[PDB]
Amino acid sequence: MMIVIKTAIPDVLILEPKVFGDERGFFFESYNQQTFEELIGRKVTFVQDNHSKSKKNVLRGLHFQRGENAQGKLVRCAVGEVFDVAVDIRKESPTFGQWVGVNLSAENKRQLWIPEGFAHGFVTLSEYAEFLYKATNYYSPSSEGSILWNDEAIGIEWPFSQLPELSAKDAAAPLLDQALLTE
Amino acid sequence: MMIVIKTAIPDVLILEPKVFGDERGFFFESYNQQTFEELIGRKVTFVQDNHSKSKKNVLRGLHFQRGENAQGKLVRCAVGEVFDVAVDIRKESPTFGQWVGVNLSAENKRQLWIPEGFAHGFVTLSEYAEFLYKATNYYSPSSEGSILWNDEAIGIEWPFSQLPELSAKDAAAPLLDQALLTE
Repeated sequence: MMIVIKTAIPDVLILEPKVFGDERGFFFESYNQQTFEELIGRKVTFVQDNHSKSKKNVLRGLHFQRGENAQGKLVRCAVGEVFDVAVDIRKESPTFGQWVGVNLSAENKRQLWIPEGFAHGFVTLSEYAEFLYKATNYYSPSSEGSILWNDEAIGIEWPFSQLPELSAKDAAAPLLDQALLTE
Repeated sequence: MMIVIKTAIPDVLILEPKVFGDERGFFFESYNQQTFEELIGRKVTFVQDNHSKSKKNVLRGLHFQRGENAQGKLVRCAVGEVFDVAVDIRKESPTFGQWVGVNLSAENKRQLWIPEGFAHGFVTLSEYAEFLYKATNYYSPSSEGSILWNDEAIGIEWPFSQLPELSAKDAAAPLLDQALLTE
């Protein structure tokens, strides 16, 4: 079964499959369309599944897509562990600029549902981590959007002390205010 | 580029996604609705994702669902390696009783598309293997059917050298001529 836990930000949900641990190994339903729509309360279609691998300390993110390319993301960690983050970037939201951080691992099986209107990011905590994520809309480069990981306005408390290994693109990400200029 | 390979049985396809990166840092699209639909030529919706873990030699299978609960399955291996099998069980099909076997591993990133009308099964080749599934219809206990792994009429050539480990339920599966292929 799956336990659904709300986070400090209402629309962001943690899903936790409680799994067997049998003799052959285990087996669980990681996603179920009818169930998920009933949980969220509205129709939701995932059109794209992605799978990525990263080394310890690689931080990916604070990504989002604008307007009609806005993507809802249901993510989890197939291998290792990451510290996942969701930032509410809806200017009209009571929780705008607020963030939620959750540890997702192959062991705990947690998932994080991040609706459209949020930016996402995560850091690899284990030697390597394999991240899976489903999206409500296709990734389209022309729509990309990013926010610097250590932006003070948001003030995420990242579990690490070292500087994260960032991609050239994420290291050059603008601060919250700039980032949302035309949004 | 992304490669789609046809097997000896027409409707069964092997998919090998476009991977960006190394053995130590990558990213790929494991499913894309519009692309898949164009490939298959008809509309297809996956309503359920499954995730399993199995020890070496655990063989799961020769499962299918009857009539309206018939499922199409897109499967891949996120961890380790398995030998995956699809058996055509459409009584009116020119390839009825025929099978296709493909090695799917975390490394090769191959996926097998198994349409409605086929039974499915696989054996774990690595110490452990984590298998991921996407189905076009929900599991249905009433509609489920199974076929014994070593059924002679089908005659699958299982790669393993050792006896497989089966769940009580699969060890008790009937032989093809006894399977309830239709509702």
